[PDB]
Amino acid sequence: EWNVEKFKKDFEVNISSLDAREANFDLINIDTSIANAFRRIMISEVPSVAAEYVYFFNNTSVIQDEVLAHRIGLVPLKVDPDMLTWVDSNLPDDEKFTDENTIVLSLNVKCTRNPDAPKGSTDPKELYNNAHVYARDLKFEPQGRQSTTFADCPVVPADPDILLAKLRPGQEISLKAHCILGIGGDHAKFSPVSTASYRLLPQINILQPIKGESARRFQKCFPPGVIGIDEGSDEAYVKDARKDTVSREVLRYEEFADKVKLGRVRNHFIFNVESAGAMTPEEIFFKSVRILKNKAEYLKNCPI
Amino acid sequence: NTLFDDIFQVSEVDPGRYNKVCRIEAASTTQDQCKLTLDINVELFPVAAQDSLTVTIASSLNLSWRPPQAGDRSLADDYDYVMYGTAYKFEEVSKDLIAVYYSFGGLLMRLEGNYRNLNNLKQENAYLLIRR
Amino acid sequence: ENARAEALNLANTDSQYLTPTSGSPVRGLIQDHISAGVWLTSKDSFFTREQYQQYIYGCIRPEDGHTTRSKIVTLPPTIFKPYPLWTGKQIITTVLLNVTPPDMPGINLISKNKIKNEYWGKGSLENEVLFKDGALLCGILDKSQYGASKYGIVHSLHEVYGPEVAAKVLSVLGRLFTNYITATAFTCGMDD
Amino acid sequence: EKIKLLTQATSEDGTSASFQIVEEDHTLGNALRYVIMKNPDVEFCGYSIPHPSENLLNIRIQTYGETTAVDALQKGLKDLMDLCDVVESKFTEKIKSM
Amino acid sequence: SSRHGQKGVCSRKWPTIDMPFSETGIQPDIIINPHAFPSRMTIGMFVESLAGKAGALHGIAQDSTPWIFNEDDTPADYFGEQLAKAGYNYHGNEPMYSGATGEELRADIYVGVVY
Amino acid sequence: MIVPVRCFSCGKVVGDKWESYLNLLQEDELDEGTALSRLGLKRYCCRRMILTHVDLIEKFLRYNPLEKR
Amino acid sequence: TGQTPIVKANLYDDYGMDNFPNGFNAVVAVISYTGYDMDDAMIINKSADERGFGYGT
Amino acid sequence: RKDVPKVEGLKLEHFATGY
Ligand SMILES: [Zn+2]
Repeated sequence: EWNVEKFKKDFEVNISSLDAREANFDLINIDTSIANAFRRIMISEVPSVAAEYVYFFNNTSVIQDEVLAHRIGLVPLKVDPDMLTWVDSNLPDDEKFTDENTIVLSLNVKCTRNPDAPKGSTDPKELYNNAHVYARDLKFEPQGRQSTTFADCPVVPADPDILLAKLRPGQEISLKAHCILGIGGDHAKFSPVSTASYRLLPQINILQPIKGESARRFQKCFPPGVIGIDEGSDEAYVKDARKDTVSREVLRYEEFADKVKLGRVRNHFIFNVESAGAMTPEEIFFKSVRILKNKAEYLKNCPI
Repeated sequence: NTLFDDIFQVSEVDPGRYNKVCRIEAASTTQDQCKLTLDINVELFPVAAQDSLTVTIASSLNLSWRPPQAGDRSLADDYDYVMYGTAYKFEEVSKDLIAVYYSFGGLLMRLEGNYRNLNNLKQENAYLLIRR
Repeated sequence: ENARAEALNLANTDSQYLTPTSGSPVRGLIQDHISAGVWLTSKDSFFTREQYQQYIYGCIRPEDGHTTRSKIVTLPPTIFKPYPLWTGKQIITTVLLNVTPPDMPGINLISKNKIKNEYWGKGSLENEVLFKDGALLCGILDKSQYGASKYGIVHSLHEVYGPEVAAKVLSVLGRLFTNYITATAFTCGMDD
Repeated sequence: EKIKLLTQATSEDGTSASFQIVEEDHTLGNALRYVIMKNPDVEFCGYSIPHPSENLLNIRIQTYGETTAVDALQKGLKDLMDLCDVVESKFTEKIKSM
Repeated sequence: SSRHGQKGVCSRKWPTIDMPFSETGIQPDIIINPHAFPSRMTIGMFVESLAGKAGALHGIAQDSTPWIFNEDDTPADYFGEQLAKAGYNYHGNEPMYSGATGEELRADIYVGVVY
Repeated sequence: MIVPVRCFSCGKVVGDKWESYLNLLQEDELDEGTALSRLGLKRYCCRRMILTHVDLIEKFLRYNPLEKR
Repeated sequence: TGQTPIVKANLYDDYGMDNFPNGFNAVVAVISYTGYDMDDAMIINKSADERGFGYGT
Repeated sequence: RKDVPKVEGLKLEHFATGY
């Protein structure tokens, strides 16, 4: 029998590491049916903020308007998604946006040749002014009430060194970008994770003793610390299994044909989450779990 | 109730090009002319050559299908490996010999022996139970 | 309405199973489904209760009318102990049992297939297909059974249950071998 | 609206039904199917996606005859919710520990 | 198309979560059916995917002018040694998992980068 | 034409690393692999996006309609 | 957005083809997984398509 | 015939997640 308590007794989590961008952890004694649900929800269901509507006023660069708006949308924005609400696509496009669901970005820039460029100089930054348009150039225009709600933390790109465009003197770019909430299911730009995925814990069943110098080459057919040499007798054993990338170099030699079987632990998922920059991977996982729970709760409360 | 029972001495376990299933050639230790071929998945009931198996073919297990629930008894509790299939052929090898072919969801058993003690096996859904 | 009824009954695709040129069949699954079938219907294929029920429902879906019983019916597992283990030929059998109408027996076919016995080991009989009251007992389902082969299973299902049932069989077999190829994918590489 | 019971598959005894859920996919389907199969009372559970290009999910529940399929679905939903709650709580514990 | 006459129309734009994912977290941008090869017999695409994966790993480029490899210095052996010395599989296979259900696929998938 | 904002396969933002890759290549005598490793690109899906970028926009820019030549 | 090939002939550079890139490097899986690519069709990752993979005007 | 020259300075560029 399976019960809530019979799962809660055996389920355990090991947070191997955690930065503000990447968190590598474990889910043990859970089924792939749920680990994959978590992975899918993280990749394509956690809301985020990216530029959606772009209002070009003047553009003369080599980059055409569609490509420029595409890049501006693709730029991740360090905004906490909870700070703003969702947009009603049924409403007219005049009143479809407000100050609590849309963040406004602007990019007004004109290139001009620098008169102080030394003779023989070929560096574009020396020759021209604003020859490069960076994501940091996207100013934030707080509107209405959001001027004091976002005062605690201004809106900036996650990576302000993204090369949005290049200019030459005379050429200018002027636009406004509207950033709304969205999920990676609609467009890949809204996905908060660079990539979230798991991998079954490798399992290395050593069938027979591998004493001798055969252990030296046996360990040599693995990542550096996967296998250790026993201190007392010259036997081989598995130090760490997470360290193994499953490359099967062992099976490539006729020596270990009947000395080891490589398998996996189907209840042991080594999750790996990297954030785009708007949120932290622990919060990404928390959001995914809350999303699955609230989806099931919505189905419960749905009259039939 | 049972329909056949014997003790077999496995001669060869042949893997072929498979992972889980293997081919067992077992000779009976009770009859001079009874032998056996059977396909079992050795991931669940691993078998080596020169072993001993208690093979029993039963018409049923009671003493449609449904996973066991707390408080159930059945004939299978006396045996480690029990397959369910059906018979599809009855070949007479010669006079006073007969071969009966069983197929357990594609797993094939060819049980051969004298007609005198195989005369209880007929074209029905019959269980097969094995014990060490 | 006249041309509607023409295209539904006279020119419809269900009626074009065999070419008038020589009477050989002209419809069948092609490549990915063929290799998926060879994998699903081998002796090494075993499926737990969840895998078996999921495959069967995914390829049948009684809400559209593939089933002829208003309720999906399954088979006892091939292996009872240590834990239940249905096989792939039982997947084939359950699919046939759910598409083939009741109040009628199953196909008794004895055919062959392209893959010989020497390619499965010793003493193998996997080249000999065998049906018996609608249950696959031997042999792998090959190009000889769905495809441009006479006297295979879809052809015989045609000959016995009409053209519409063979239409449903090809459709459901396509769904089964598709949902199975995503679960356990098929590849090829330099090691082959 | 969101959840739909296909009247072409519901029976008089109610022990076998089919549900059409919009805006769902493998993500909810597979987890719900596993959890519902954890109920010993149900005899058949599976999920069917009619077409990958439409947001439709089909769930089939046939019970053994003590509970209706609708309440089997309700139990599966509640069990999935509790599973998510315990996963979240253990994750928060390991976050505080760290 | 690839640079080996392997044309084919884009059938469907598969969602990323539904795409199979590997142990390294990457999801291919192109899925090519394995049945394209047995009849066309473009083994060059296989060896190119091998070499492209190895080059993208090591941060190098490999020449592919014909007739540099011969019956002894096999390109498979060459680029396989290069692939093994970066931790990956000598045959270019990668353990991948199904993104639809979640379970691992039956065999190692053959992946690489091709132009 | 110009460096892509994100990696195609995973989505790791590689649009802010082209200038740094060029600097590590020019100033230091780094190999491309060493420079990409020191840039934070581990998956070869992300490595290829900077290893193989061509940057045709610089060639495009030499044809400026709005400046006398 | 074109790219230079990782694997290329020596004469690719001699004729200066890098001035006119023709294709993109892509991660290609030789896999029967979809069912939507059997005869000659191929499957394109949707996320890659939303990220500018194989875009043109 | 001179065999295709093996590249040098080749090291493990791939490591399992979290390492
Ligand atoms: Zn990448």
